[PDB]
Amino acid sequence: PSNATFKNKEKPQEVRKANIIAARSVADAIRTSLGPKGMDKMI
Amino acid sequence: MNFGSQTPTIVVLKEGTDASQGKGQIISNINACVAVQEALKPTLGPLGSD
Amino acid sequence: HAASQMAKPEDVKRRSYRNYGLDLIRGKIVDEIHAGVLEPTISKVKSLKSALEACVAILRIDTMITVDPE
Amino acid sequence: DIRLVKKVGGTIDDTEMIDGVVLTQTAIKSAGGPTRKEKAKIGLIQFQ
Amino acid sequence: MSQLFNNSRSDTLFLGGEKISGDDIRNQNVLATMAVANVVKSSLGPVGLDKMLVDDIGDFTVTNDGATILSLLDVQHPAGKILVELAQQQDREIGDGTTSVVIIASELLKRANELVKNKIHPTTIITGFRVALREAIRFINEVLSTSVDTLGKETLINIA
Ligand SMILES: Nc1ncnc2c1ncn2[C@@H]1O[C@H](COP(=O)(O)OP(=O)(O)O)[C@@H](O)[C@H]1O
Ligand SMILES: [Mg+2]
Repeated sequence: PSNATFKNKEKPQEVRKANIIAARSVADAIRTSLGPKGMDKMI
Repeated sequence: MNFGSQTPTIVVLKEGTDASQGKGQIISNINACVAVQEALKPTLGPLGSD
Repeated sequence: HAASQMAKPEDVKRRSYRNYGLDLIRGKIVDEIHAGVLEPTISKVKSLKSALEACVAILRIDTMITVDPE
Repeated sequence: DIRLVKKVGGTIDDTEMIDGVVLTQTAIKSAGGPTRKEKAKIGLIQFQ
Repeated sequence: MSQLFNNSRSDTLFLGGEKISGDDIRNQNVLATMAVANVVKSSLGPVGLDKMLVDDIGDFTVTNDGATILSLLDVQHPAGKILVELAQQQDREIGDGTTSVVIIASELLKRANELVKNKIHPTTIITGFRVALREAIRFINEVLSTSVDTLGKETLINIA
């Protein structure tokens, strides 16, 4: 309702979303290197 | 008898005209078609992609 | 070569085929024993193994990552 | 306490167990000393 | 064969060069192998003919060996450096078949890449080669021939 706390801040949840996508990006880079069917990565 | 100091040789084809002999060009032409082929490879079929 | 491998053990001529093949000078099939073409057994041993490990090193690569120099 | 010696050349099948310790270093062979000797006692020289 | 270079991605930020994945890598690795395999393909056998390489100071080197021609060809690509160092490993150990071992490896990566496009895993492909090679070495032992009834040094002459 109108008496609810708005909390004044949407920047924290946006920064957490930017970190989760950045963390899932590199996690999905090495997803195909797991198990006997994994593949090598030459850097 | 000569007009000047030196006389550079003529290139038969025009300067910048690309040309090549042997089996390398026809393989490059086939690989060029296969490069265009790979774009339309997964498109074929009902479950294909746009 | 196939006609040699399939053959009965007891067939001299066919077995011999197992022994000969391509000639690059005259362009016909002649015997290597009379021609003198011969190699060591060690040359083929550990040659396919090196080519096998060479194939394994590139074939297992999925993605390529490059770091620029500092 | 485990040791792994890196070396170029050979095949994967050539890896085998060695009952004793192996030295990664090589001999000098400047004055033409021996390379093989049986029933030898190994002493560790910690000085110059 | 690869065209239309991979787009710089904003969701995956890694320092240095851009990351690229998919079948383009194994296509680029095979394309890098054909860059060196076509060089050594012509200088094979008695009928084969070799080429020249200048050293940028007037000097040059007319080379038949696979280890020497690849030693001067400093390959910047990573996949090509494996075959370059293999020939340096081949000629030091055995000193023979330096051209064939590179040609065998190039043909394997050709058909191996075709098999990956046929949707079988590389682990099954590698298992197929190892069981095949174990039978090949067993077959090499069958077709051996011991030198016998030879006059003098003829077996050492004709094999040279
Ligand atoms: N006189 C010959 N007749 C038939 N085959 C030959 C002859 N000389 C060489 N070859 C073949 O050519 C291949 C490559 O030989 P060579 O070029 O000497 O070795 P490398 O591949 O190490 O350069 C060998 O596998 C061999 O079977
Ligand atoms: Mg040779």
